[PDB]
Amino acid sequence: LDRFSFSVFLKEIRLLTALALPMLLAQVAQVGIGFVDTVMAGGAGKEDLAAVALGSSAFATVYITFMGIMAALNPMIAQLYGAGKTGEAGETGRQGIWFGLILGIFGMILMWAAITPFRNWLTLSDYVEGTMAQYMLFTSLAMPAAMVHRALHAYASSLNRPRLIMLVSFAAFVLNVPLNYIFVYGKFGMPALGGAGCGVATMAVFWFSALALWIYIAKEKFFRPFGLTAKFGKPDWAVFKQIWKIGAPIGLSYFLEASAFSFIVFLIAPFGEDYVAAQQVGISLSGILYMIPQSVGSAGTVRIGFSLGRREFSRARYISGVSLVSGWVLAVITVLSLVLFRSPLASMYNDDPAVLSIASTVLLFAGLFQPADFTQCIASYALRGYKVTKVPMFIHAAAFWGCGLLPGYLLAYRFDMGIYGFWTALIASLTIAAVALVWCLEKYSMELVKSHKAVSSGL
Amino acid sequence: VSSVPTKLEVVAATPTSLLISWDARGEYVVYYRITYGETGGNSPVQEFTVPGSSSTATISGLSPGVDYTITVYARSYYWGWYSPISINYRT
Ligand SMILES: CCNc1cc2oc3c/c(=[NH+]/CC)c(C)cc-3c(-c3ccccc3C(=O)OCC)c2cc1C
Repeated sequence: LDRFSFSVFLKEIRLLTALALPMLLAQVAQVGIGFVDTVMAGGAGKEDLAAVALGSSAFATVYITFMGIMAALNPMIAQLYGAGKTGEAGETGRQGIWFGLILGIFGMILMWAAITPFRNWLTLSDYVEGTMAQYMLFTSLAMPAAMVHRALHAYASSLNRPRLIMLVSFAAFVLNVPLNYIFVYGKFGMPALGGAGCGVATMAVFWFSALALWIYIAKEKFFRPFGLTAKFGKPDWAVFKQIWKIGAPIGLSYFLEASAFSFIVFLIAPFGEDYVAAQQVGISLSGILYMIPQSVGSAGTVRIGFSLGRREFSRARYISGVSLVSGWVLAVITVLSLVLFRSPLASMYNDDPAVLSIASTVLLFAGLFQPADFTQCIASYALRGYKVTKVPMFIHAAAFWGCGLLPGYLLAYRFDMGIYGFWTALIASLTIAAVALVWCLEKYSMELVKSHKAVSSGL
Repeated sequence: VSSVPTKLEVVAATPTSLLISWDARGEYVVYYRITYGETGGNSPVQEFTVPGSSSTATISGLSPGVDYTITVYARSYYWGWYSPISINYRT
């Protein structure tokens, strides 16, 4: 009847020195990849009707979705950095790299099926189809999601002090941009197929960054145990089936932002059109530098599950706080440069072709949801991220869609100039997470009382 | 001449039986006897006994939610006892 989210603030003693700061260069090697994209958004500008994103962001559906599963070992493997064998911890790293290759060949297979956007029911440039050499970014770049899960099962095994990935997913991107075009139209290379061939380039570099795992059983002791990855243990082998209900819970919960896909791209669908399909140089600028935000926790997620093995019970979940809060400093000290600043005279026609002469009723949610969500997932990559607990964190987001279902058709009927108006209970559906989660992260840093079953020792 | 197998932890039970996972940095010359009873004083004592760096093991936890106190034992150099340490935290 008042506080069923327990003793709030306690996530503080003298932890001013929580240095989950390499867990920034885990998501700055993720700007590193975030940003090839634009170099082939405006790389396949050379081709005009190479709007290509037309598959390339309907591919990375069964990337980021399946990817959910995969980066769901982030605890699995950091938490057994409080065990000993990086190669039993690693015979997961392997057992999954089998997964990231095995579910990798479903990206790579459900991608096969995928190719039938020969379908129609609503609005132009989201059904239309004249010439589709999308045909081939659909495969030439959907034939990759095999190697490309294994190429994430990488930093799904940099859950233990490295980002040898900021090394590569940089000289991965650089490698691709030469490459990128030598297919769109190129040299010696297969120079022709260029609208797909920006992605035969992209996908070619997934496979190169695939062996920028292989090449980092290099700096110290092993995470190489690629002895036959096989499973079989009863009817079917876990440490794999175990990956299962960290995976489901996250993918099907990356189907949060997977209908924050069909809400957002179905309210350009009334006669809303113009500056309402400018809700994408808008919310693609959520995405843009929401990625370094959000994903400190989707990296901090180690330094919690890790310090669970290394049995520092909430000497970790009472860093889950002073990590919740530290880019929650930047949550607000850059929710300011969002409702404030614009897309001004340096915005040309890049990641989405529309800049000059449209409204800032697009900054009107660069606050609404903006830091009242910033973290309301980094509280998940710290829950899940710490524990089992995406188990129905899954059902965390069965509201951050089904609660903002009706403030879906509650802009199109709006009280105010409610361009941010179905961003109603999709900022209030979406700060019923200031609760749901960070309620189980005080039901939860309250299980490391129950678990901390001897409060201190002898000496 | 020293101090105890100096960690404490029983994480949880399997609400009948319990996990006891404590310090053991090596062993010594090597060995653990672990005491076994409530804190009731009545219900006599029993003994698990283990090897290596393994005060990190698990009990037969018979009786229900009942308070239970159980110490571990160091053994060393001298076939004697390098000190003992207990927590009481039951089911
Ligand atoms: C840095 C990420 N950048 C992104 C850039 C994008 O640019 C797009 C341009 C387009 N114009 C071609 C003329 C169309 C039609 C869709 C686009 C999507 C898109 C398309 C279909 C369904 C969903 C999305 C989608 O994911 O929307 C999120 C904003 C998209 C997605 C992401 C993630």
